[PDB]
Amino acid sequence: EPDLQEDPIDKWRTNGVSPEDFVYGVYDGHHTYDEGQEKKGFWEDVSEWYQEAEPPQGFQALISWSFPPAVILGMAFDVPGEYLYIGAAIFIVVFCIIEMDKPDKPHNFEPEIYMMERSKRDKLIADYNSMDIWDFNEKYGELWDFTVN
Amino acid sequence: SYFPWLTILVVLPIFAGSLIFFLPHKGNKIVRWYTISICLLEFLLMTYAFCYHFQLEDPLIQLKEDYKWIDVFDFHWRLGIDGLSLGSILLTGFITTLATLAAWPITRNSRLFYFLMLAMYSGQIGLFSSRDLLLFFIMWELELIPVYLLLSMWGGKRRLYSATKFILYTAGGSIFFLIGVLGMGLYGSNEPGLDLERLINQSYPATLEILLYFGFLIAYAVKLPIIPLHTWLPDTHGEAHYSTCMLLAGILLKMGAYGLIRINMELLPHAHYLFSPWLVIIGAIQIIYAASTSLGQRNFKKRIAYSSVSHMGFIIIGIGSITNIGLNGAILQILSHGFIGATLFFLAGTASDRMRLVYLEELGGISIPMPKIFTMFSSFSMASLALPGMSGFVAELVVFFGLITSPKFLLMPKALITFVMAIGMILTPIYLLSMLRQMFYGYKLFNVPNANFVDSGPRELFILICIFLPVIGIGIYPDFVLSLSVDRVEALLSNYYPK
Amino acid sequence: RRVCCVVSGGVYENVLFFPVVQMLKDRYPGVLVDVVASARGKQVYEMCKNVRYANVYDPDDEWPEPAEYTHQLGVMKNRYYDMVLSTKLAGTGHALFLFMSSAREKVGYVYPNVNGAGAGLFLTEMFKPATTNLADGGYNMYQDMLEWLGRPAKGVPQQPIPPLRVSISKKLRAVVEDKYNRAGVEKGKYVVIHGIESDSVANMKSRGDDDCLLPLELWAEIAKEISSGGNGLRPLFVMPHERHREEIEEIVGEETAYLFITTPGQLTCLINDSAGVVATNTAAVQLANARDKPCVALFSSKEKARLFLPYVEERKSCTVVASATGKLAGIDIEAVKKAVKDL
Amino acid sequence: FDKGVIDGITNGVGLASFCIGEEIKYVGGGRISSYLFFFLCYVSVFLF
Amino acid sequence: KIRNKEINNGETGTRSFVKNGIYMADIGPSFAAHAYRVRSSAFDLLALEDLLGKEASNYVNKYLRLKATFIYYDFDKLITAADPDAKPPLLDLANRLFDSFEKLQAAVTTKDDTDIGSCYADTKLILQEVMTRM
Amino acid sequence: VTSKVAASASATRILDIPFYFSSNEWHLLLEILAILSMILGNLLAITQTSMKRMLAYSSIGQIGYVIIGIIVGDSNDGYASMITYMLFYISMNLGTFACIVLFGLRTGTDNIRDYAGLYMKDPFLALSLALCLLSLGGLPPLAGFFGKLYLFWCGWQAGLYFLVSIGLLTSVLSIYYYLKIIKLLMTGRNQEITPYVRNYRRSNSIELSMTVCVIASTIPGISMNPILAIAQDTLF
Repeated sequence: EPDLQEDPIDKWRTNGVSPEDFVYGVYDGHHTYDEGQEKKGFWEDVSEWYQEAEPPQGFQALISWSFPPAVILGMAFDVPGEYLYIGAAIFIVVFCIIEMDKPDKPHNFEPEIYMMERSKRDKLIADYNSMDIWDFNEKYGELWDFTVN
Repeated sequence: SYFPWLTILVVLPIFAGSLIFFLPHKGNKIVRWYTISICLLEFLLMTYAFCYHFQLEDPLIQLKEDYKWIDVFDFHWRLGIDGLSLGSILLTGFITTLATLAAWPITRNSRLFYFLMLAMYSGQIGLFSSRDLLLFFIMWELELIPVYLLLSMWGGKRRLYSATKFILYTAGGSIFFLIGVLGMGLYGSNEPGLDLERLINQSYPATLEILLYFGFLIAYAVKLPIIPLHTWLPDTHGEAHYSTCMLLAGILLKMGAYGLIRINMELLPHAHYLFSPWLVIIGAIQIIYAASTSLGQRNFKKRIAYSSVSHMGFIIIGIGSITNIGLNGAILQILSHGFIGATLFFLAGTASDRMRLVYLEELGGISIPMPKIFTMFSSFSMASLALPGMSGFVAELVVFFGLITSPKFLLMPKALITFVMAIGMILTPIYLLSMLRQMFYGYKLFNVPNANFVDSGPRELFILICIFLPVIGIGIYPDFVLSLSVDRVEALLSNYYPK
Repeated sequence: RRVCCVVSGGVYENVLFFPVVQMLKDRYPGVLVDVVASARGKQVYEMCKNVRYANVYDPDDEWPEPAEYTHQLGVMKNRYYDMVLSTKLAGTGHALFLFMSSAREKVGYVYPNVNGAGAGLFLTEMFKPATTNLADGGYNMYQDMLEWLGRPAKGVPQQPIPPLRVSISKKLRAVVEDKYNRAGVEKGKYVVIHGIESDSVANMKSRGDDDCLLPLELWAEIAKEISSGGNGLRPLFVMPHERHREEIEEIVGEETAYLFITTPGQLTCLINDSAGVVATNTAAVQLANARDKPCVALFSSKEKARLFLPYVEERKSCTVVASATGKLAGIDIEAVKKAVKDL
Repeated sequence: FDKGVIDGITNGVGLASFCIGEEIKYVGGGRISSYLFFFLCYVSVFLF
Repeated sequence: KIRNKEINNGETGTRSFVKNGIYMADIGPSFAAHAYRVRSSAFDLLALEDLLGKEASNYVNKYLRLKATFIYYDFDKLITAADPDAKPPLLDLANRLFDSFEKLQAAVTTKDDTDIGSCYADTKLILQEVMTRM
Repeated sequence: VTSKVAASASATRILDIPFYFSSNEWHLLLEILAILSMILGNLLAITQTSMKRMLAYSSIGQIGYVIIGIIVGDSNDGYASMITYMLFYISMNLGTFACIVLFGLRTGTDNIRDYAGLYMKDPFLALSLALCLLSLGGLPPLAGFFGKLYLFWCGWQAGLYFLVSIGLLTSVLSIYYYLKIIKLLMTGRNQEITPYVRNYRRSNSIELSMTVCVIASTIPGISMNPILAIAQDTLF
């Protein structure tokens, strides 16, 4: 909230928001004359980068990986279009009902409810994910009722 | 065939979104998937209707049907797809699905929001598929409230002033449209009158053609920004959430051109043929005026808004200069701009919300922390530069060819207007690269802390790539969007009478 | 009931607006009172206990483009104020800006004769001349129109609410004050010096000629006997509220150990952590006199009755030295140091 | 000549209403005698 | 919005496949700037049935019309600018060509496979002769 | 509601039966009223801050315009449109009055600045008030739109032009305060809402009236076919 003030107004077209190329505190030391050689290969680098999403986990992967090699082959040994557009149709439904039936995480909900006193855990995890329609904890009326232990 | 497609294609989104209401399930999670599944289903049904239930070889209407609705002023459920409509319908489905996807991490309301998105979806398709003039007007004004709510609930600092100016301005602009409706509805209402197909043979008297033409042209110039009627755009674009603004500056603008093509050039020829040259002049001066005022702005969102304004001069000049390709190059232009402007606003709204600085002077070197945004931003800037290869080139090229080979001109303005139009190519990079250089190049402070600075994840990157690939695919071989044989009958009426 | 104040100017002519705000929150209890001011002035409202939230529209330019105009009206109107009391001496054009804000009671100041005397019909309680010279008299009309004008409310409700009583939030009181203090010498036993040079220090909007600065030679002569003696033995705080990175390299108050800080109008805490202060007629005077904070004010002459009404602040603690020549940059600096050496 | 002219016009068309409303709203304003006076003026002039 | 100055190509019910609204730049009246564009246009309708001879001939009736309107107009502009003697046989040539074009368009409008090629054989035989009588 | 209904029922009969001849001298006269009624009843409506007074301005000071907007232009082909618009107006006005009575009783205030945040505390009432307000605005899918429409389409079909244009323009103008209060409904800035909606124990008669009067402000605008077929048999 202090938010200190401002100063002798700068060029409207200041060439590049940067330090003026006098004190550019290294030429060739910021972009080029820099590299060495360390490690880490190729394949154990690729199959250690497709897994920083856990993108699918189980069956939800099989129906997502074996689909493209079934809708690129489809444009060969040709099959009528109706078959091809119910194939993609039943996919978009099966993949959806598995996504929306996955657990919930704190970042999903409202901002005013994201910031609890770290009682959010037993308010959301194993509390929300263990019922269907109970609304005993219906605290979406925000005035800070918080209605929990 | 008689199994109605367009009726389903119009009543599916709003209906299947009305179930979001009366569904107590969660805060944000399930609604995102329940909306994206409906959007994908709708898009798949659209492409199924287009592929095996369309001909590309006959200039009549396809998949039409009608009913009886109010019956006092003859106004039916008349509905039908045609050549001109098809491209915009497909583009609307595509870009609105991708916008709904880009709206993924919204948890403020997340229940009214997706429902309003689906409502705007259904309204856009309803307009683009209309076949009854009054129903066209209904679909036109149906979307006016959802967009106001999306503006006033999410987006920008001064959301309120922008939203109220936009809604008042558009509602006022539609008044002249309703005037034209009342004008040509009562003109022999025993002859169908309100059936946009059976109006091709209307022979109105003089001094009435002009009034209806102007009553529609004013509303269109309101919707599609024309120079003296453009003041509303920078406010309602620089303040809208990027999810909204994608579909807003990629579809809602192009309605002002689709309507002008469908109800002016097809219905009122001798009211449009005696008014084409001034349209051409206005578009020619707009192409340079929009850029010359874009270069002056200082917050890049308004700069992108003005760049979107500028390209709307090619559409104008293609509507005038009455040829097959000049009208036809306009459609390719509205497609290749619904892509580029939408993607550019998405990139602007995604770079921002990460830096929280709107004025283009303090933007340091953002290339160091996030490379992929820089790459996908420079690529689409090149696209907007009318650079060859990408689809931002062939549209303008065909527009030039349409103006040059026009029959309603004899070499005096056919060259000076081409000159003033080509000045746009000298002018546009001066203001695009001036942003690319201030906001991305240069070495700012040692922005090493990987906090509030993360390159685009999988969702945003896939959105960027999936919108980018069509640009290349069209710009390399632009006969994917020249599947238009209505112009061979659309420009058939005009082509011999006087003058 | 909601209230909006439209006070104009920078800092020194805005810090004196706290009595009016307190009188508002005292007469009508439980009133949300917002304020719109200039960018340099809004900085002052970060230390108060009445206003809801400030804003910034009017340095009161001539042109300002007619979209930032409407939107400003478009945010005053769409919260339904009741009495939009104003300053800036509305004539006949600025009166419309108050009038379109559809409140109930529009009270403000007006020009006597100049600039289109006017004052309009669509106003209420227009009053005294313009240039707003005196301090702690200030809005003197306001502390009378809001006093018992109406009803069985008691006789004039505590005529001119206690003088400036600015508060300091303990967060800002601790963290930033400590960080800037200990950057260099710091014991909470030093002395603040304010008037140095002229960029935007406070400028007081009314002093005109003097109090803008001293030639920094008198400051050196004063400072060389400030820490001389175990009284403070800390204080070399030339406290330059400038671009002083353009000035610190010329502190002829020898740069050996003369410390320096950059500050917004937040320096109230830094005053509250000092062991006194010695400055010319500036915001530091009123800020130090608000708290106990024994101050030493050095302005031109006889302007006390305009800029310093509470001659005896607590114990005649805050003392004032004039200049017989009238120009600030001539004073019995010897007697000045004599007076200062006691604290 | 864009913000200062056409933005000025598109606001003054929406700003002049904000002034005219409150301007014509502050005539009369109670005082039933004034109500009846302004009610008689129109009756009298309408007789032409 | 364009007229003809030698009315002998218009058969009964004077009209043809022609698609008006095509811009043909000014080349000047001469029996050298028309017998050249007629050639370099009649060269294309040879290359027509190379790829788009089969395989969904729905664009053939969108390009034959185009590159035959050029012939239809330039051939008139030519047959005007010629001596009296060479005009009867050139006109006879004109008659057989601009009838085979109508025949070909009417046959291809039916979306056939072998009828298209059998008819195109004749317009090729005649149209390979047009590139020599010039 | 009933004063306007009775007055407009008496006016048409007292002016059409004994005043055959004076048409060209009162057709003009009423027009002079209408052109003013739909203007002075809207401008002031913008500057209002009280709900009842703003409703007086908008829903009466103006809306008593387009009803008259056919009494002048009537060859017995229009009276049906007056009947239909009255049937729409009764419902689209009683809905918002029921909502206002309910909220005022539940809280104890009338001024506009207290309706903030009402969407979060009780969303049903906010929705059923926004619906009626938008209908009063005259937006396509609602009923007021079709009301104003069939009022103009028969009234432009009768020659007079400098009354339909003013009607549409003042309707566009009237959109303003409707959208203003609507904007004040949808909000979540907790530190802005006054301590009036903050203490609102949300929750028979008034609920029933409000809910059966608000859907008649959305359905008939789309189901006006039998209403129209019924309203055409009026000869008086």
